[PDB]
Amino acid sequence: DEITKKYIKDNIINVDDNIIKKKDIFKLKNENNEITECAFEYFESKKKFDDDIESRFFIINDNNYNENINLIYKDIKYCGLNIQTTGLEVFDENIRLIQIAVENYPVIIYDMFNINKKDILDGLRKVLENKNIIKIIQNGKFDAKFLLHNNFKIENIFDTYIASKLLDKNKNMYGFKLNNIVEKYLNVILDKQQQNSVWNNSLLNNNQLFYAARDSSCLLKLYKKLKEEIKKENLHIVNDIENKCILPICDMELNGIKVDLENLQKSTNEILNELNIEKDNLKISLRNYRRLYKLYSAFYLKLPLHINTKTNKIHTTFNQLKTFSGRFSSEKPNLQQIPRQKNIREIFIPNDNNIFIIADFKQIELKIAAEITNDEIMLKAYNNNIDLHTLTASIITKKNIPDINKEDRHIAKAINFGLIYGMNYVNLKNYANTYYGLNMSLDQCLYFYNSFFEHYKGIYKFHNQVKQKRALQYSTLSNRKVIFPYFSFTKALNYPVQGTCADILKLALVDLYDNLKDINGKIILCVHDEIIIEVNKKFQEEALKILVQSMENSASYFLKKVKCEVSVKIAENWGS
Ligand SMILES: [Cl-]
Ligand SMILES: [Cl-]
Ligand SMILES: [Cl-]
Ligand code: NA
Repeated sequence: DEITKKYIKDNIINVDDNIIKKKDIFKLKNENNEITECAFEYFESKKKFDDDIESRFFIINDNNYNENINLIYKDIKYCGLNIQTTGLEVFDENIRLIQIAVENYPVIIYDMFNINKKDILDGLRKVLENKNIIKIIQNGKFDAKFLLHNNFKIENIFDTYIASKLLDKNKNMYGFKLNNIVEKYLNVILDKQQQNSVWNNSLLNNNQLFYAARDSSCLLKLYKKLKEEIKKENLHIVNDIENKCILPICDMELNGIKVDLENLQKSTNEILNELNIEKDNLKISLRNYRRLYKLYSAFYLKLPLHINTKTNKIHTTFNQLKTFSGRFSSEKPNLQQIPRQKNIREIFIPNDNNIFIIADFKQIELKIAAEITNDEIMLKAYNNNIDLHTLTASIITKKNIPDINKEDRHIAKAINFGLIYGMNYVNLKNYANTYYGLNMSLDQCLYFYNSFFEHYKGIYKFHNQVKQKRALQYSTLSNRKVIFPYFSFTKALNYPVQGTCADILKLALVDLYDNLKDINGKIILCVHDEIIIEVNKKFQEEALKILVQSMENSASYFLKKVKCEVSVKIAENWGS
């Protein structure tokens, strides 16, 4: 009517007589401080908002497209970026809106359901691609994923969700949605009710648009506050790595990993025949039937649920900041819960004309411990390329390296992993006999304990410092920080080691993502201390080097007294 359909030409529904269209003249500045003016039609709320968040907006469609709007983008350095989608899955859903909030201007809202001329998005694509303009985003992985899948290029991101998560230091598992973050840092309550509104129509009501404008311009004010808190916490280095790691993570999720259905259904029939063999031949046997039962039901039966029927690809979900240590986690499916047996990981293959390159660190955790504790014997041994287990064997047995046998090294393995991570000699005994099948005595493990820390004086001093301080706040070599709810000696030792691994892998993915562009390399997976890339077979030897140096250079960034070792192989399946 005169009210509801008043702005139907702009594809807007006036739901409550609370929207006016206005036309004013806006000043436009460039790099040379020159001011040129333009007249723009924008929308505003009749009832003013009880805050200072920019709530006006331009809407861009085919009927009103004013090219001069792109002049707002001239010589800017940051902008709030948000999108509205019709759902959560980038493959099944569409981008309904794109919002860009430039400081001191009403938000520019691209009505994507009512745009069909490519010229309208030109100035948009430039802002996104411009590596010298910061795009402030909330949930950058989610938004970047949609933009990438819709053939939008983007670079330079500051994720307010990553900053808030890092500042929380794993003290809370909830409170990181836009609504929470804005209420905390700005004391403004956004109309979160609009998330459940209908975005699939070619028309939107005024309330949906005021929300799409305010949920994008608020990013400008969150960036200033969060940027300052990051700096005060000395979290810039980690926050920067995490922000740059968004794109490699999107790359992994968008590429997925191809599944060989032949071996899948085959192995399903095989383990199934072994299970039926158990039932028939029975009704050793228990452990066998149970193993095959979990293998079949918990894996062979669940996995097909995630296979893209049209591409035989799995598109897992990588969580950037949901583990205690900062390591990646995955879900739907959880890649680290997939069995390690070569019988099962052989099912994952590269695309045609491509091949996998798989790389691992050998002993990154133990080398990190040596650097953190600054233990002279360990650092010198690593630098002379002496094996750490052989080393400890020579200390325990007092033998020289030529007289050290395999049983000596096996015992030393248990001592190293047990004592480096904070066990006492009693726990060492149980740990050794349980996981290594050694049957050592308390008097022996007591000798191991005293001998270990008598020679590894750096570790002994570091461990004693941790016990005495009983501190709750710990940091990694990237200065990623955590605060414990209560003091645990073994967790205090483990966090800087595991958290530094996270830093190294995440920085390796960032360098790798840049180094692979020349050969259109694809980042596939990151689990534990390994990364998998997929490349055309002709760039095989070139990608082998890129992956190794991306991981070596990352470790070199954090470790100054010890050199990492990368084991790398070229494979046609994940089971190799
Ligand atoms: Cl600090
Ligand atoms: Cl930063
Ligand atoms: Cl290593
Ligand atoms: Na967002």
